[PDB]
Amino acid sequence: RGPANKVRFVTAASLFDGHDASINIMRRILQSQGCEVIHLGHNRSVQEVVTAALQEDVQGIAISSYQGGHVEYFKYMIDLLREHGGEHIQVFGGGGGVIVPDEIRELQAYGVARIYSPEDGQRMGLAGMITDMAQRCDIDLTRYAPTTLDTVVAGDRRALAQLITALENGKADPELVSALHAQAKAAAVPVLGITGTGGAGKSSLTDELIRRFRLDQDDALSIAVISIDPSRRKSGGALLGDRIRMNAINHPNIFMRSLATREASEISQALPDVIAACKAARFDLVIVETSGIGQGDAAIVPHVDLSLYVMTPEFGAASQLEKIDMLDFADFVAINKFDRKGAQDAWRDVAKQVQRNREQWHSRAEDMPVYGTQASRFNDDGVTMLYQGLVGALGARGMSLKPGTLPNLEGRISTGQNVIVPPARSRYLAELADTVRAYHRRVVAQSKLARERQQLRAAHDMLQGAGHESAALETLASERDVSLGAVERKLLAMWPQMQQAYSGDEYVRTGLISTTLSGTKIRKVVLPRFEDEGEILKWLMRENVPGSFPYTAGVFAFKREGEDPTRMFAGEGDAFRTNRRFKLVSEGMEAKRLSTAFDSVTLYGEDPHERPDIYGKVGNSGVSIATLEDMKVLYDGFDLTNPSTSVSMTINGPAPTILAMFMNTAIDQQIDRFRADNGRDPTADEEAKIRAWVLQNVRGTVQADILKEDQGQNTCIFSTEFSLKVMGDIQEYFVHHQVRNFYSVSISGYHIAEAGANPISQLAFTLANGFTYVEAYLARGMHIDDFAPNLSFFFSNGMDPEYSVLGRVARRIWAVTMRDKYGANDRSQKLKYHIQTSGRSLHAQEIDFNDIRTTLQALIAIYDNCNSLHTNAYDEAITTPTAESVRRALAIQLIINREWGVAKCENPNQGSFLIEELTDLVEEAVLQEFERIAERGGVLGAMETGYQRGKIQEESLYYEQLKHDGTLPIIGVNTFRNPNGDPQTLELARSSEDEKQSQLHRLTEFHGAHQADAEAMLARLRQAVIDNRNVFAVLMDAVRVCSLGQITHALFEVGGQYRRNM
Amino acid sequence: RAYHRRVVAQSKLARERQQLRAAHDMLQGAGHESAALETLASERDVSLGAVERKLLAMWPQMQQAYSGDEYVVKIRDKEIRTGLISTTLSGTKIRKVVLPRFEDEGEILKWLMRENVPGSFPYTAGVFAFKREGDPTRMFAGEGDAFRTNRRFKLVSE
Amino acid sequence: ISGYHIAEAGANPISQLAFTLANGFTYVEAYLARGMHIDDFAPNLSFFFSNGMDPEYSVLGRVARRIWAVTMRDKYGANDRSQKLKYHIQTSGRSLHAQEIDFNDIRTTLQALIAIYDNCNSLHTNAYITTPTAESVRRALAIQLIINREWGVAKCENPNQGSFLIEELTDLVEEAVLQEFERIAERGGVLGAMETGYQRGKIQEESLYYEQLKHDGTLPIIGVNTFRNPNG
Ligand code: B12
Ligand SMILES: CC(C)C(=O)SCCNC(=O)CCNC(=O)[C@H](O)C(C)(C)COP(=O)(O)OP(=O)(O)OC[C@H]1O[C@@H](n2cnc3c(N)ncnc32)[C@H](O)[C@@H]1OP(=O)(O)O
Ligand SMILES: Nc1nc2c(ncn2[C@@H]2O[C@H](COP(=O)(O)OP(=O)(O)O)[C@@H](O)[C@H]2O)c(=O)[nH]1
Ligand SMILES: C[C@H]1O[C@@H](n2cnc3c(N)ncnc32)[C@H](O)[C@@H]1O
Ligand SMILES: [Mg+2]
Ligand SMILES: [Mg+2]
Repeated sequence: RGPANKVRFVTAASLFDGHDASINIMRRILQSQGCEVIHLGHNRSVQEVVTAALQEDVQGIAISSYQGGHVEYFKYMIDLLREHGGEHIQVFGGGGGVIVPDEIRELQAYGVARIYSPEDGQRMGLAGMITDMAQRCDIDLTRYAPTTLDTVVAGDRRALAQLITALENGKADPELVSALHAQAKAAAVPVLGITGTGGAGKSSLTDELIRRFRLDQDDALSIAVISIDPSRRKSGGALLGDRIRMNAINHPNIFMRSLATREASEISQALPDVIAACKAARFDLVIVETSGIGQGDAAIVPHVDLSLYVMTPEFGAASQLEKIDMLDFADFVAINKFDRKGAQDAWRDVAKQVQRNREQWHSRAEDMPVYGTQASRFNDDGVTMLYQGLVGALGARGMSLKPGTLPNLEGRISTGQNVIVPPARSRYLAELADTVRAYHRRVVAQSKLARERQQLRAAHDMLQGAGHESAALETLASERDVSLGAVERKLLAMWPQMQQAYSGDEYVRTGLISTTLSGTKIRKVVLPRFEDEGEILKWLMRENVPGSFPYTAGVFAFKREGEDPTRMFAGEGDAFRTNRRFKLVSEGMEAKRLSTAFDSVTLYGEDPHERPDIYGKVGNSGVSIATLEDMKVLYDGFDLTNPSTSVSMTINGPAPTILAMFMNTAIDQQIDRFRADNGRDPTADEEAKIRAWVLQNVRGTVQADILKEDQGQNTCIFSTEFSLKVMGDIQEYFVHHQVRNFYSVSISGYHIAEAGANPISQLAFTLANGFTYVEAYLARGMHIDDFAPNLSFFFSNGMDPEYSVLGRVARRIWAVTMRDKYGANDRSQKLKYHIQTSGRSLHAQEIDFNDIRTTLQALIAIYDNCNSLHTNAYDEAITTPTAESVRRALAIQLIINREWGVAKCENPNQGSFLIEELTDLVEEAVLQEFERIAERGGVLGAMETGYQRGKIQEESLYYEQLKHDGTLPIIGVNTFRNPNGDPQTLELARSSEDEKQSQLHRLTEFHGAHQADAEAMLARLRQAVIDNRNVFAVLMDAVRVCSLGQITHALFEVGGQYRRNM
Repeated sequence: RAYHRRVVAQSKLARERQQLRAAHDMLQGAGHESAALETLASERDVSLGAVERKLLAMWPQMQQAYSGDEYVVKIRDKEIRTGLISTTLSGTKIRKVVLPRFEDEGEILKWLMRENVPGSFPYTAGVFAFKREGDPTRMFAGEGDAFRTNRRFKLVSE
Repeated sequence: ISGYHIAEAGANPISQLAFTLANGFTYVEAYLARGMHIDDFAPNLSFFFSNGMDPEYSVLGRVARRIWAVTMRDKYGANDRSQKLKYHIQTSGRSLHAQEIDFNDIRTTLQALIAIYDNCNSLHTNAYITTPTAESVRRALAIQLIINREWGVAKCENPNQGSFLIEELTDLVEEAVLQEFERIAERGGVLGAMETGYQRGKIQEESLYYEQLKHDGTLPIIGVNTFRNPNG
């Protein structure tokens, strides 16, 4: 048995917070214990969460806040709840080590029920927390329900929400119920039913339709939304996952309640009561979404005034439509996901079927209420067409509405002709798998030939040394000279010459020898001493020396002389403070390698504001950058156009906007440098030469990997498709201006890993995402050798064995595929990547132990010849690195690179039986995962089903189940605890109050400066999206007169918002 | 230095021996039957030492041992089974002792003589077959008179 | 037979390993010349080495094992138990410094790692100056626990084997040790060399050379001669 009452929760992550890994495994335990969970997903303001909890009438709220600003956040929520009749709703929180003990006691004293620390998780266990959390919220909310309809009819939306909880639980008085239906009948409001197959897009299409209603009627309509999702009878509760897709329901005139079927039927047993309740609440329209219905299911029809059947082009044979009961009753049919293959033919089958069912032979098949929609697409003309149709039908059915402001267009089918990856190339990942496996098959065969060839000629020389000469052997040998390929033959031929190269003290110049205190010569690159030419060729093909195909041991011959791979992530407070931290890290280093971390506000493209939702997060967890002037200040004193200076900005959603700021900054620096070296402004021609030169030589990297946002980090603000569109615009801009030093995208999986994915999943997903971009650009008309060298990677290094060979595997898979499959050049076959030590592998308990783990992870990174390395501080679980903390992190790299003896060799991994076996295993495991994604429609197709997110969250749970368990030993956490129990007072990296006020004053000053050109520039930006030009090209001008928030919100009106994917 | 000189010489012999018999099998597969090769091969069977010959002979049997999930070896009248596999969170089988995948019997013998598996001469990779599981941290104590040092001994070792 | 002090005094890994094996073989010859049997005292012989940052330390243990096993078998004709050299490795104390004491846990980790990789029989870990506090000894004890229990590569018991670097280093260090044997032999054996103070002299020579390059800025020591504390 589950809880005593019908226990409901609202779960979400705090505002501008992408950390869902924590909250996701909580709503899973909640659901399994028998709770209905209305999951809102990541990035939710207080105003959002409270509104939801109030409309759903829940007993509890669970929020995860890892960005900081949690004190202000929860206080706001507690205040807002009490103010709007939700004092009895309990609030639970968690942020791991971010929420220090003092802040927990403060928040719990303020009103928060419980906030769970990592130490609480260890003591109570995963299920223990949720049990405690659920047992608290096990209360009957029907006592708060109104006894008369006076409140509800008046317009009280909170009373309505509570009346529904009474009606649903059947604790409403019979005389009240009949009185409700009596007024519901006289109410005469239209009830739109939206049903269809599972995952067809019912929720997404509903949200879009509501958006249409708002834009068309200037938000004058009062709409009630009743979404029903199927309930697992085993647990008792359900995962009501419809509200998470709704982005247009955030408005006082919109009300939404999530119902569980509670019958493992497609409608709640009290649905007619709930509908009637909304009708009596004087709503202009009631919309009802059902759960996944079968072919012969149509229970929504008798409860609504209009019914809409939603389907996808994938329905099998055309004869299947004769079995679908809903096609016989539906007033409107929407074929959503019209981007899928065979959408047009699907429409012609459905159209003809509806024509047959209505016996309208005297009508055209194209005139039937069958619409081809694409809800995923922003401002889809298809959806608008369906909307126009619904309006005409709702109008005749007594519903006053003003003459619309929307494009009253004609047609039944969407005209969205955009494609990221053509259906012809759908199985691209599978082909890549074949390519790699095919390469290895050749290595085996060519080795056997090279081996046999040597064995023969060896025996021939031994026979002649004894007397008996047999030319019969030579015939078989010469036979295998031709059997060997041209490339393979030259490999073995250059082998003795190759050995003589790496033998001496120099490489004709580069030194090969570093001598120890003992007087031992440590060769930078150690060559094998095989006699078998089979082993030589096998080695040369599978793992050649660093700087030779397939670049397994590194893409470069020898490691950089002065520029170490070190690149420390940094960001705190305003641009002024971070500019200090940059100078701290890069102090005493000729090569300035910066890595910038932005605050949660900037990461979501928002300007700093006074509201406690946002204000408390400004300057925390990263530098607050809102204007070009902030960006300039951030890198002041750093010559961005200097060859030995590279800047790595970690930004995803607003990445194009931030990149435009950086580019403008690098340009303006050289304009200032010229104005100083000449004492005059450069002419229009001089400036044009300077501006163009900057773009070509500017060295750095912008993350921007949107594919990983949907899957891992959740920093996607615009719609996925729009983000990918603009990301391409950036790469096109780079090509035109010959930006050959900047990396347009750091294809990452670190985030995917930190979410919980094991090294195999991380590596596979990341390479898959990378290959997706390749296919995307290839289908977009760019030469493979034009964008491939601009592709950067990012990985995580944890404690798992596979991490030791993660980099070398990624290099080989890339090199082989780029050569054989895509036929690209050498620069393209070379995969360069950044490795950051695993942050989740570090804990809040016994923080001194983390330096041990971060050392081991940093070691295998350097051993495997990484291109760039970040080291995590010991206080990783609690705060952004302190001045003392970042030095310990920076010392780990310095000690390994300078002091550590084995490190004096640049290929110590090579030869190792374990490394070579692990390399082969991990590689094949990755290839198999490629095939799993390929049979799900590619990366995009898998994302459509939430395959990656599902697999990540599953592995996250599996790990976490073991961490608390004890099966997976974690020193200082689940074993070898402290007899004292010390996790004292540690220094924390929060932002100064003055710094917050500074950013606000700087912003309003910047705004006042370009107040004239502001609206005009933003208008140009939206026209760039409408006319479908290059967005980034406009951003290069936009960031000069517009703030980060202004640009983001302008793009929202034309590029839409990200639809969360659970 | 004398030992290593032998490793070089015995490897060359083991290598040549394989190369000959390999060529002999390839000639017979084409039709030509030249036993002149076999004479040079059998000549190197004697050239190889007794110990070296047995090393290569036990190599395929050695591989089958470290291949499975367990290590069966019967001492006295009973037996002592030991696990070879530790599985990662990803589901990867990490073998306790990883054997080389050489085809050249020259490299096999060279490896077996210079660096045999842990628990085999010359014990380069360790004197024991597999590491002990589980505590081995000694309890050091020594201060003041014999009474104080004793108490600490008794206290730590409680 | 210990070599902890010999290295700690300043001797590089080659000198340490060579002198220690030489001392060990001296005991063997000493006991043999009392008319004793080799299989009676050889299994009782224990060894004790230092693991520093130098490259040679990565293969110090495996070299000692092979040199012992080969000589005990071929030269002295002893049994299997005698050919097996068991040793304790303690992380270098000299390699840890008073400046920036938090850095020492990094060095002690790396040294503990190659010890375990090379399949040592017993390992001591050094704490991060002051008295051996119960907190400081826990950080030292955690280094071993983390590597043995959490670290992934450690799940394999011969990760060194196969490595081109390891096998080349093993051969080099071995021969370097053998050459040092010959230097001691032409000085009258270990006892004869001690008579001239050869070992002491050579240890002292290397201790000075190290201490020189350290001050010279030539041998980088993080937190000591480079990347020094900007506050203290
Ligand atoms: C994984 C992780 C990420 C992943 C997130 C993946 C995902 N999809 O969630 C990635 C790599 C994407 C990431 C990114 C960022 N992160 Co981060 N991340 C972490 C990390 C390593 C662990 C957090 C985690 O998920 N832990 C797993 C959970 C399950 O365990 P736990 O935290 O110990 O929680 C326990 C209890 O507290 C309890 N509990 C916790 N929450 C809840 C909730 C409920 C309802 C209940 C009942 C219980 C409960 O359950 C657990 C039981 O053991 C932490 C550091 C750390 N190790 O603590 C940094 C950390 C949280 N991140 C940090 C930052 C700054 C960021 C970035 C903003 C960096 C940047 N500037 O770009 C980005 C962007 C985030 C975004 N997109 O908005 C900082 C926070 C600094 C601060 N707030 O002062 C941290 C502390 C790292 C650091 N030291 O700098 N992050
Ligand atoms: C919120 C959290 C979770 C995060 O997401 S934190 C994210 C942190 N991310 C990062 O720090 C990403 C960092 N990565 C990068 O900057 C890039 O991916 C990068 C490729 C590693 C950049 O490395 P760089 O030091 O700039 O080296 P490169 O760009 O390759 O070198 C420039 C040129 O120098 C030359 N070069 C560089 N290195 C060498 C070597 N070793 N040999 C020879 N020549 C060399 C060469 O000519 C290079 O250009 P090509 O002719 O095109 O080959
Ligand atoms: N390819 C494509 N995917 C869509 C479209 N509309 C919605 N989706 C996706 O389909 C998934 C499920 O959507 P959802 O609204 O929850 O469907 P529901 O469960 O039936 O209500 C999500 O990943 C949506 O992004 C579309 O027009 N095309
Ligand atoms: C998400 C991961 O990024 C790193 N990280 C996050 N924020 C910062 C910051 N301000 N400074 C340095 N590193 C940071 C940590 O290692 C964390 O685990
Ligand atoms: Mg839905
Ligand atoms: Mg639904």
